Amino acid sequence: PKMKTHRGSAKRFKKTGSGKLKRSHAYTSHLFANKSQKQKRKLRKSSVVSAGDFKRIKQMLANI
Amino acid sequence: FEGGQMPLFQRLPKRGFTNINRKEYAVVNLDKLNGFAEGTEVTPELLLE
Amino acid sequence: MRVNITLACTECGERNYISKKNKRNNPDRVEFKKYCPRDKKSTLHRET
RNA sequence: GGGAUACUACCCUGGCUGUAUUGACCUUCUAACCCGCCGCCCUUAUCGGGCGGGGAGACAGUGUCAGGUGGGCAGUUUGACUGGGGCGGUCGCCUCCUAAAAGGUAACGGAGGCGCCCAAAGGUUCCCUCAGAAUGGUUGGAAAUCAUUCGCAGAGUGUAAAGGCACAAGGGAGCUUGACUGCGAGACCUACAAGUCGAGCAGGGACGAAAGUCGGGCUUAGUGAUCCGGUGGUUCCGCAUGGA
RNA sequence: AGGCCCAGGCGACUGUUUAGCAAAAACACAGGUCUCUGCGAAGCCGUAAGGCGAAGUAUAGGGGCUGACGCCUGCCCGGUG
RNA sequence: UAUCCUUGGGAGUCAGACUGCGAGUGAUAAGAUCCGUAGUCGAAAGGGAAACAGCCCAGACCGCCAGCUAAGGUCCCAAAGU
RNA sequence: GUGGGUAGGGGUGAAAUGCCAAUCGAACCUGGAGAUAGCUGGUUCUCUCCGAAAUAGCUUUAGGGCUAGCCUCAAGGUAAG
RNA sequence: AAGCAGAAGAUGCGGAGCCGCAGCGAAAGCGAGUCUGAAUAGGGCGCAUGAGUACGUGGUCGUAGACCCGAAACCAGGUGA
RNA sequence: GUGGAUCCUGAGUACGGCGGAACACGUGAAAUUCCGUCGGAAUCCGGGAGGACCAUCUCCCAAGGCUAAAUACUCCCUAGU
RNA sequence: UCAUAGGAUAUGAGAAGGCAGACCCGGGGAACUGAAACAUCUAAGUACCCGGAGGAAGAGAAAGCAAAUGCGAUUCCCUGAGUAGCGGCGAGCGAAACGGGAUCAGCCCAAACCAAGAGGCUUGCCUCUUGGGGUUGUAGGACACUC
Repeated sequence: PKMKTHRGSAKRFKKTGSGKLKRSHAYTSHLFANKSQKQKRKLRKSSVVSAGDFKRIKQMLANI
Repeated sequence: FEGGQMPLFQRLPKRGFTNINRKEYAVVNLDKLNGFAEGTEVTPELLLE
Repeated sequence: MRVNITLACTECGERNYISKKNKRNNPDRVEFKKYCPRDKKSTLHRET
């Protein structure tokens, strides 16, 4: 059996150049009146999965 | 699975869509054009051959 | 007690600002002069 | 008195009669459906099934849908720490001590607080200064309000503790909304997720003449993932095309 | 081929039951009481045809409770049914 | 003195214990519990303390009928000074 | 005594959770089925080199798991240590 | 590759397909730049510091019972008074 | 083969409501196929589809049947590996 | 005692039952397990039970696929692709068309209309069996002109 990808993570991560992963940010769904503006605008931008989580994850996103 | 700790993909939100209409164009840069001779006609079919 | 207020503007409808207010202390519909991005200038803002 | 509306034909000021449809109360019958009613026959048969009589009767039953009831029955759940479990208490965040003069450091170790509040208790500009005590003065004092003198901070600093604050971060006055948008060199902390600071840049401000300050509170608490759904804007996509 | 007597609980009694730890004060019991059911009774088995009830008819059946017999069986319908 | 960083492959580990010293809780009780720091055991045999994991001295690549020694000891058991 | 009936999300039961082929809080046999088992036990030839941890965080988590720390191997950077 | 020839073979044919050589943005799209942003500012992302593919061994992972034995128990179908 | 006044081209059928099933598609933006109940057309100027739906455009004519080969599988039998 | 039920007689290489524990259709149809609990989901339309036939069965000639100087029955294999999607958007589930290969068969009805016979008559509104009458979408066939 050819191995199934994981759709829940395929809907959330993108494989950039040089093999890293592009991820969104948490804490951006429905609580915004309470957080300061600075953390909100930093939170709008995207980030990249760290090394240990990548070491765990790499297998589960093998097929882009 | 990380011991019942609510995993990373769950902690992370979802991103945008994809469309059925997606025209990925066949890339070629100018350096590949130097292989063909001077004064020649190039067409996608000749690119294929 | 404090209620969230979403600010709006007449000189352009699309507005975004979230603030807090006391219904004892400001029962009346508050106004504030602020900088809208899309009007690219400082405008006067009501709330909804 | 305002338009007294006196010879289109107004809507009816809303009234009812006669015509074609719909619900309950009504009585009937064939005529459905039923008869563990009777006579005959199929047939030496208390099965059923043909006729006839009768009784019921558009009810019932049955089919589909819907609501209620329903441990009669089925699948399951009922947390963890724990000086054995149960019972008690606790579960997140903030402050101090424990903490061994960097940071960190446990226990069902020792003490408190938080799930807010503030259209000003902000931002700028400008100006001051406490608490307490002594002495006089009435209603009036143990202290209400004045006057003098002493008075480093004992008083405040929205709120718990700690740190710091009188060149104010304490108090008073005017103006105003920077409790702005796009950011952000770098830096701390951290398993990750997170959290925190940040010069400076751009646009447009506020205060002040200016230098300059301002991306909330004097700092540290005053708060929650994702999915899903609502609302507003969109120069995005929208299954042949154009829309939705 | 009976030991007996005097008292007291408990259960009226003969009876039945945990084969293979418990024969008992446990269950049954006659009696009492409440309740449902007018006969294609109710209730039960089965999806249903069929049945049991019953080739019976409120002096009969079904269920609950109490348990011979004697004397009795008080108050409360706020709650639940 | 030479071990440090980055990346990648592959792990096991989440019950620790004791002895010092510095604290808690406890009754400044425990071979108690829970911390910081150091060592040993863990995963380390040999000599000493009678025997003994954590105490003291000291690290086993093998062989030798070689010497010097650390802790400890030298009347004998039992090696060395009555 | 004999001949029959009642079958396990059942039957029976003068009612104990009894009995239903020495088995009963759900009989026996086969199949799903090599059920699953964060748990216990076991895991087979040799030498050489290096050589741990029993910590923090989070977890319906506490004897489990993941990341970080600690180990090994390889390639770089080389001299930062 | 499937497939077609070929000693169950090798090998021949078979370019459909697959992966790289270009990324950036959710996308329209743009392009060694792209996105965000009003910005020719800043920032993020591979820039510029050009090797992958195919196959074999080995290590590891996934899905299969996947390292070996072990339940109590569940369901379906039958067999017994 | 031409012409095309007139007639026929599968009725309780498509389709819809309600409650379900199958389509990878768990009611969702839910097309499409089928089941049960109830309702219920069109007839060539007619109908159906093109993943809600509507207009244009394209394709097609349901509610009638039959149909070999490439396919699956070995209790067997023959000859081999 | 209209006439049917029913009854009686005769004719029937007619059916039943078994089978290969395989393969295919239907009808009916679980739980353990996974989700580190669990009900949605998964296991799985699996096992199992029933019915039926075949040596293969089903499917099959477009109310299709698709969006172009377009293909033209099904089926099956590679590819598409673990992609698009679905999903307490969890666990997991998961396609199709285009392309390449094996194979290659396309046909027959009902309706219109005509002919007779089939009677009811309310003189074609319907018989029933033949043949013409025919299977069709930039429509075809009946209908008047053709071997």
